[PDB]
Amino acid sequence: SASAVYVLDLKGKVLICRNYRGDVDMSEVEHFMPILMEKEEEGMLSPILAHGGVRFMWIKHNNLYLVATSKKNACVSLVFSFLYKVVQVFSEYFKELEEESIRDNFVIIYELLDELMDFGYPQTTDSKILQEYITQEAPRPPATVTNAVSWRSEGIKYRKNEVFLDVIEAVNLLVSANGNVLRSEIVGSIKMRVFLSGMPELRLGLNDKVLFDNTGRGKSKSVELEDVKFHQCVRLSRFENDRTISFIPPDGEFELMSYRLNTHVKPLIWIESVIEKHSHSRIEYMVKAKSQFKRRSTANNVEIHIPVPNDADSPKFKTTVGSVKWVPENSEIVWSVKSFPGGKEYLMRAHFGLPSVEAEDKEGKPPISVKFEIPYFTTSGIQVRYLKIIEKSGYQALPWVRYITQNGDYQLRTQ
Amino acid sequence: GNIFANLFKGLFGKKEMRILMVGLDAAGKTTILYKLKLGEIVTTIPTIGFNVETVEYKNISFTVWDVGGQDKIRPLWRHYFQNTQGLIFVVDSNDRERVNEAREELMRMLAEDELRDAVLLVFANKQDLPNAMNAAEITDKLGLHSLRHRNWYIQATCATSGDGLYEGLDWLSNQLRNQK
Amino acid sequence: SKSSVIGWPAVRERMRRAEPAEEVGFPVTPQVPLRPMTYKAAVDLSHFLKEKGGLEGLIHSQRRQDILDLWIYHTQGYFPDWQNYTPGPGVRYPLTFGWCYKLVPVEDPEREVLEWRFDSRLAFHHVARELHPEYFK
Amino acid sequence: DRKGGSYSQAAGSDSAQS
Ligand SMILES: Nc1nc2c(ncn2[C@@H]2O[C@H](COP(=O)(O)OP(=O)(O)OP(=O)(O)O)[C@@H](O)[C@H]2O)c(=O)[nH]1
Ligand SMILES: [Mg+2]
Repeated sequence: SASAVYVLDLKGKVLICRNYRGDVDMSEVEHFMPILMEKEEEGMLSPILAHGGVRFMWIKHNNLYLVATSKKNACVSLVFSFLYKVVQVFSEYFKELEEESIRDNFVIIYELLDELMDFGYPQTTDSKILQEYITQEAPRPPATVTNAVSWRSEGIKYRKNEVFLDVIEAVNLLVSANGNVLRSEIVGSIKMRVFLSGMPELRLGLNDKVLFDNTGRGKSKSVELEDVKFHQCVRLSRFENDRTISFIPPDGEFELMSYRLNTHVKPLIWIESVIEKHSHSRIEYMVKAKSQFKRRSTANNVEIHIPVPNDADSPKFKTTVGSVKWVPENSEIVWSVKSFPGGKEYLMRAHFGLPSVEAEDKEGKPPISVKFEIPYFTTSGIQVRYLKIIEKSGYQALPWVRYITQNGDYQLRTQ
Repeated sequence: GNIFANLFKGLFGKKEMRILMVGLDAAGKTTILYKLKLGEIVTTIPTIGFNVETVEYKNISFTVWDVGGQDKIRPLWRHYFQNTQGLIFVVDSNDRERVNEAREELMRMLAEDELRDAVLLVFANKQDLPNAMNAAEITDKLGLHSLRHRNWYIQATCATSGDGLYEGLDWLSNQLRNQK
Repeated sequence: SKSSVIGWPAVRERMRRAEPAEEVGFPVTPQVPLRPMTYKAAVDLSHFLKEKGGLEGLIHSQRRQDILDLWIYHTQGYFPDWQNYTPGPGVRYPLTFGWCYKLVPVEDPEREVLEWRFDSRLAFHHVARELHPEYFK
Repeated sequence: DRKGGSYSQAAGSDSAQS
């Protein structure tokens, strides 16, 4: 129940404002900046502000804060969803999200803001559907918005019917300083770029554990996805009935399903780091990386970030494989490895100086995060079984998909 | 890469080296530094802070950083321990009561993991009174032979006369430089 | 299939060596298609096994079945899920339609000795589907 | 070629489940 959706800037200036109900005065935006400054300076800053009887709930963008003022007991989740949809629409329409496009795309920005939400209730949020009625370079609105299928425009025709899938894995490990992993969860991400002719009804089928148990084949390798979040095109009723994933893919790249299940296996990359930091004399970084993944998979672009001292200077790196560079901007040692074959072991011996004068305040111990990305390796073991592409006209589709294994929240707690 | 310029510089002398001047107050450290740099016994007030100078001998710039022996300046020797290659210890054989304090200070300064490449340089200062010990009694009392991984050398230098300064400089050059 | 013919003798020898009663990860061949075994493919595989021998009358074992499924997946890209038998006790029919192989008693269904037996009626009659309509959807 | 694993063709349905 937002009252006025406005876009701020880094200096407190409102780049663009669009009131939807008019119950909140436009002058309340000026007090948002002082309120945010006071909250940040006292540790009480939150995404949802409160200027008397008006609440300023907004998120932080790349360069401006999309604060949406409200007065009644409006749904905070609804406001956040509307802000996320607006950000996604802006990203789809404008390649950059900064002040350079706010002051240059006002003619289309105002129209998009007016069409997106009326009276504080959003009605259209699909960038592909919205691009057929609001352009910066007007016909009647498309029937897709009025029709039930609001995520697949009818009449799309292509020379070929090729759909590219992307089974991107997210290996997140929360390893404590004692050496044990506390939060070790892998979140799947099935992103597909559907490019076909017409409005095909995709019938996604994988080796799900529940599906295998229902069919009676609960004995082979099945992915045990604890949480499965289907897209808007995916029919919730069909999935709830008999695990049938039937939905119409959209035109372009979109996220169909987002699996999320816990992982009880050993980490793909094991980092054994030591800190022989002398008392204002020197420091030693005996960091050893052990690859627990399969030898057939190579972790391309392996970047194990080792947090070095903030005031360290004149550092020396004695490693074995991969270039080690210290970035003063980040205040950490970037153990960058181009190719990391499975089962490899890289040993590094850091050595940096330290000023004689002790620091005035503590700096903390940021966790060590690895950036391993091993392609063609599915940690969860989930493999796509079938993709039922059915069209009324009748055509031979050529579906494709690739499995990518990367590191998500794979941080290692320091000592 | 090419190292022709480095070879040309080394053909006529390129190494300079460094040195440290630490010890108890009134131990002849300032007078020793003045004699090494100038060659005269200059009377100076107690070193509240520190004195930094350089000595040119044998084509090596022997930079000397005098450090006072004051109680408020005794724990300040760690400031000069950074980017330090040498260390010279000035003993006070004329102060029997201060000999233990000087030995304790030397042991504390020698028990640091950062100052490891600095070889020992014991200078017998105030070598003009009959109460001054020899070059072995002072070392035996200080236990210089028990300093593992430390290259120490005891040399007796007279502040008023200046004898033994050349021998100490030659020993320091031989310990620092390992060439012909 | 020259590759299938070559792998049949080695697969049969490995199955015979394994009695009737280390590397982590799931590598995937780049560009190798992966899909469930088809009824026609299952029928062709059953016919080839019957002609070459080594599968009809062999003692059914978990290790031998797993090795055969792995070899079939390696040589054809078929998922090792179509080689399922109906629950016992008694004669177990193939779960996937078109399979000509079935398990029959040779003497709790788990302790009963079972052996692979060729059955051409399996490729035409959905015995597994009829026995377990719920499992067939 | 493509970084992150080469794209592989997908099936149409579970042919082994009828
Ligand atoms: N007359 C005489 N006095 C000496 C001799 N050797 C050491 N001293 C005494 O040692 C003191 C040396 O002080 P400085 O040269 O100013 O520097 P320092 O040795 O670091 O002493 P502080 O400045 O107090 O730390 C003099 O004041 C002398 O009293 C010596 O050979 N003859
Ligand atoms: Mg002095």
